[PDB]
Amino acid sequence: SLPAHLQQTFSPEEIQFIVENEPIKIFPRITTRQKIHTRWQLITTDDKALNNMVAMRSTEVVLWIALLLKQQSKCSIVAPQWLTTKELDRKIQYEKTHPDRFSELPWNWLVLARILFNKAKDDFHDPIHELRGKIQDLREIRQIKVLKGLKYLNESHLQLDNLSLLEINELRPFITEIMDKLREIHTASL
Amino acid sequence: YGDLGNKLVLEAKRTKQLYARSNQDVNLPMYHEDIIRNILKEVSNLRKNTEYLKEQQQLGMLDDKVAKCQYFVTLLCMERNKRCLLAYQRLRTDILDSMAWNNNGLDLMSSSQQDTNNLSHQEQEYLKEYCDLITDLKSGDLVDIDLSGSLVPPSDVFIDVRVLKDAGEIQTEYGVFNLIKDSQFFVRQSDVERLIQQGYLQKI
Amino acid sequence: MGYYDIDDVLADGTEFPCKFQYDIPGLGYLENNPGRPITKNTKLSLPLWLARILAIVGGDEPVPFVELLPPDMFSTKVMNAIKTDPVALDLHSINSHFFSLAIKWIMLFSEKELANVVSELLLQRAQELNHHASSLSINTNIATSTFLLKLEEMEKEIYKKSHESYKDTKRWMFK
Amino acid sequence: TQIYVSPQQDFSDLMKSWKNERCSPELLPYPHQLMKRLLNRISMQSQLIENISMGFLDMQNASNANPPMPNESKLPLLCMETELERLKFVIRSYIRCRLSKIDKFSLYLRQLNEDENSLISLTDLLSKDEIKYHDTHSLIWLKLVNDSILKYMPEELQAINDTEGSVNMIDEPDWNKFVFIHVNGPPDGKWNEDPLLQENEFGKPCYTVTIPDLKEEVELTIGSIYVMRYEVIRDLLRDDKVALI
Amino acid sequence: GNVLPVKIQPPLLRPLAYRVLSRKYGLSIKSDGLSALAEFVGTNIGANWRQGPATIKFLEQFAAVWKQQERGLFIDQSGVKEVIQEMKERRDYFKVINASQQQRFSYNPHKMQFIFVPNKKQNGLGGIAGFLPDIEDKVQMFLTRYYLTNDRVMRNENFQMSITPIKNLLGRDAQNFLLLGLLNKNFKGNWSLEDPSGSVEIDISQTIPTQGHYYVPGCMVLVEGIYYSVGNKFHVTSMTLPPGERREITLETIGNLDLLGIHGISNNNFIARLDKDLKIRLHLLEKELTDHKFVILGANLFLDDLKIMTALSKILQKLNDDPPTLLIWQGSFTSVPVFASMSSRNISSSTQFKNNFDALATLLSRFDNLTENTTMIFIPGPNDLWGSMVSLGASGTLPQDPIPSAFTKKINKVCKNVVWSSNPTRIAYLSQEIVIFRDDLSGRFKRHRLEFPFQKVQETRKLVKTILDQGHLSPFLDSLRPISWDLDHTLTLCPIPSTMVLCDTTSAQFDLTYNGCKVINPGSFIHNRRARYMEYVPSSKKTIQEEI
Repeated sequence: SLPAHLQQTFSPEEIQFIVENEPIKIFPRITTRQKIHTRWQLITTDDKALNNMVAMRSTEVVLWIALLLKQQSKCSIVAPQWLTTKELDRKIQYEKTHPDRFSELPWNWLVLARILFNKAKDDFHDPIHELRGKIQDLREIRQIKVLKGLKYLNESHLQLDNLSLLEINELRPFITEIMDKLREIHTASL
Repeated sequence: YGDLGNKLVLEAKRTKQLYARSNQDVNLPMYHEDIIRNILKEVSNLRKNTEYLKEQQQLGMLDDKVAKCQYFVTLLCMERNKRCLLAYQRLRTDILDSMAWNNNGLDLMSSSQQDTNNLSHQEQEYLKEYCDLITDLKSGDLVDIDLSGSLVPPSDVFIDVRVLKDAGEIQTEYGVFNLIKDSQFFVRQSDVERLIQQGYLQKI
Repeated sequence: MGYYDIDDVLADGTEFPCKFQYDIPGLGYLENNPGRPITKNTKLSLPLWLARILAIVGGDEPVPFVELLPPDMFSTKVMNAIKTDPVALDLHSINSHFFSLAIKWIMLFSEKELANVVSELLLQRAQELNHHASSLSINTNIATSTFLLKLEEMEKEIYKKSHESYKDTKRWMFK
Repeated sequence: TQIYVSPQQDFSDLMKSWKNERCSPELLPYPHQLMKRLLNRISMQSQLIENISMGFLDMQNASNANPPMPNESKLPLLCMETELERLKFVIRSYIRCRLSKIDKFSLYLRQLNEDENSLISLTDLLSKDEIKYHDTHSLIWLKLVNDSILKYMPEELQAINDTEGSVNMIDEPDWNKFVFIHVNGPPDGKWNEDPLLQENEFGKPCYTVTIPDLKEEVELTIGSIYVMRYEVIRDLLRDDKVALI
Repeated sequence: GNVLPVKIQPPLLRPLAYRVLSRKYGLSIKSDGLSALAEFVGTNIGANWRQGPATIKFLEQFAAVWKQQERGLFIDQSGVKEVIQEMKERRDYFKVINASQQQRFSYNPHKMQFIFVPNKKQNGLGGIAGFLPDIEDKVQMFLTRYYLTNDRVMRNENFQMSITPIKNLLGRDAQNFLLLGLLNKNFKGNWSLEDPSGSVEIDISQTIPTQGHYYVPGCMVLVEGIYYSVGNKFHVTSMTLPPGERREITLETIGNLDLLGIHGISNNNFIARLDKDLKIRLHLLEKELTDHKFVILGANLFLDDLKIMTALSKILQKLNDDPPTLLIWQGSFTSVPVFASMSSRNISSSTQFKNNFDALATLLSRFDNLTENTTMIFIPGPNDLWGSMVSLGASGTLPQDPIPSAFTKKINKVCKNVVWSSNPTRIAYLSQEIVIFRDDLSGRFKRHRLEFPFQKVQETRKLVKTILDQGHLSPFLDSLRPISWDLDHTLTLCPIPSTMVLCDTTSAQFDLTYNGCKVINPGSFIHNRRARYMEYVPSSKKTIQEEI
């Protein structure tokens, strides 16, 4: 939609929505296995997982369904592997040891983190504050690396191998406009 | 000579800033058609002068170079004046469609400027035609989708809502809401978006 | 080059020095006595929107009626000033539509020594623009404001868009 | 499309088309069949949920009976209705973006439509309601501009489709705009049967594009985000080789 | 309900109403609207809850009926009213209005637009005294008149040379100028022109006026002459009234405002306009217009002398067989002014006035056709109850009050359509606007004519030209004709009605038309042992008939 210039870039709300439209693992608290009951029979999600379910077992559901069940007492969200101190330590060591490469990291970076820290507060084995501080440190390091890399802006192309969604979005308008200006200057000069 | 025309265009720029800084559709400024009709009068004088000059050129006593250069200058004058006027009107129509598209095509005369008399009569009939188009657009194959609804993605199912203005009781599907002044509701998000857009509810 | 663009229309109204390469009787009626013709090599300050076409029309030795003199905005002094230190230059005073007129001038006259210097100027200023945009308050010294008042008309749009993007990201981040 | 693997595939195609259209500087063609399936799906789902709700309402209001168990009853219908709301929001955003784009480029698309030599037709790009919107909006705006301003100028320049003199009035899209792309590679699971991809050191299958203006060649590997202009990338985007972010 | 109504349960009808009225169109359905739809369903019990198209299409008709009223965001007990409107949608359209209820519209010069004025009767209390105008109204009245005249002058085709304000004449001399303003006498006794900027003096010794006008104090005049700073004398060389404008070009500047709006009205919230139904009503008027004839009588019909009653009886005998649509009686109904009675021996003046109308109710008992089919219009004259009671038969306030109800308690019962209005009154036809105004004009413009130092058909020509060029019913100052401070807008010829009823006992009958307006000049009802009354055909044709 138009809304002034909101037709060119995504709003942060749209980013959160598109991220939360993703699968995740869950440990259910209840059971609705069919009596060998109302069918879930959704249209944009495999209902076999939701229908054929039993408590204290691992299964995969979309993130918003998991959040809805977490609002009730029917859910226990399983934390991902990269939300722990021992993985973040080797990650930060990787960025510090490599002053030119963006570290490998899922593009849902910072967003799943925000959502899980907002809602799934009590299910983490590690203390929340330490994880938040480590995430902040990673954010600072990647910000420094982005500023270091932006110093050159060719008119032909550019490469950014491991930037997350929000980092790309918050930088899109400035980079786009500057590159367009340079390109049109060169085109008018020839 | 078209310098006065610039005086219009510059003013239009300020209007865009009013559109820009607010980032909201409200209080479109009152028009400036007096300067426009002054420009129209002077360009009519220009056209009459051009026709006279062409008459003398066809008569034979006028030099060809003088006639052609005067014709070029006058044509540039008309082109620039038309450019200025169209630049004004394009932005006016754009902002008109902008606030017409989001208020369900009713122009919200019950609540935004009140009389809308700062718009020209031609602009007002254009607004009515665009409201007609908006009404017709959702009457086709998209009848089951509210195109003029909210554009913020749905994020939660239940929200707290605080009453802003007093009313009676309003029926909903399977239930009814009585709008007592200064009351707080714990209801579904997608059942009060129409009221929130109208401004009757607050504290989303 | 957009017909319905306010900024382009405004930039089209600046005056450029020019001289009557050819003598036309009966002209100058819009500036001086109408009965007095304009002689040869007469200097005038004409707007762009007619100087561009009158210098290319020819009319008829198919010499055009008017010849456009090098404007004082594009001079050796300004070239040296921008080549010395562009980041601290107050380019707002020289002109308010400097970039658009530079584009138009380089389009009319291809000069490979202008595109590179202007590109380096704006590239160097872009880093400072981003540095200031990313500086969100949590109210400032004189340096930020005195840089902000040196900006071009078009650079303000980039600065505002960047500031809004960073502000929105920060607002969504901390809730 | 010709057949559906699953409705989730249709959902993914819809979201990908929405993302492609949102950031594209040019009006892309119209996926009729996808929304043809989607509208029927929405209608049938709405009918089902309303039917079950009405049945439970009649059961609860015919007599006291037994109230429905909160377990496995409220949560399912909640899920269906919230999913339907989300899908409607996505479709609404897509349609409104298309409406804005056709608002901007009305004169250009009308100009290209009347050209017989051009192989592209307005029918493929625009839905019928969009055609009616374009024509009626153009006529109304033309009437407004003719009554307000064009009534007074001389015959030499009364037409607002003039492409002569100093400045033209038709706004072509900026095909050279810089966009953010993600090289999705081949949609096939083999991802190695395209006739275009080549290889470099350490394997790394890649596509080789060229820029005529700069007389350069750029290597585009799988899994790397690039910022590259739009004019030469139309084919890769159309073939679903790359996805815009 | 239907022939076999079934009592519904509101919960099971709630979804059907809510979906249609909250997702496609409409909003905020109240409980009373739900009950109205419930009874409407009771009137549509045929295969209901299983019939799709008819119920939804009737709801769409409900929307098409209730959208145009206000804004349609609530439905109160009136739901039954819109149901009855649905049933009823499954000569009229004409109005008569007086100066008391005319809509108020101010003017703003800096925005060049009329502004609606809230009515004191509708928002204020008005319990004790709501009709008394405020102090500044008389200050602003002449300002408004000058604003309208200046706007008319500026909109002229010829004038695009430019006029000059009075105050700008101080520093220049020996140069010609053009200016306009109010013409009057100063406190000293000389002739002066007034402008909002200031005032100057007038030199008349060598003035050649444009013939065909009644140059009278209180009238806007265009003045051309040479300033002289030796004294303060503006030596005028020519004088001419401002030209007039036609109705269509006047309306098109404001589109088509609902000033005399019968189909719609404006308010402080918004402005209204309409032109689609105008052609429909015009073509409706073009047919059966000869059947909708309306007839008026002469002025000053006295209800005390036998001869007038005899002639009126003859006229009613001729008019009973073919009852017209509107029958208008104009002029004073008593030959003597009414006032306080100093004698308790004879019949009181008030009682005599009351009896002067009772006999009319008896005379109307033998003309049941005219009473039944034709409406009655009564217009007060110069010396009726309210005016002559203070002015003693002389001229007085123009917005004259209607005939008191206590003195007309039998006309309203004998007849079914009787209307009393002010001295100026407005009737709104389907495509016509007509005003009726009873006073003396020829003598007033003859006695007070300005003197310039240097076949009866021309006098009415000059009168019509002056009254139309000036565009006001009372082109006189406050000394001669006192006017209520607020109601002066009712005396303005800004909408320039299509036809005007110029009732003048001092002018011969005439049927002139000019500047797109047609004027009729009814004479005295009885003259030189003859009775005369005139009827106007809405097709721009007139007939004059007399009965000895």
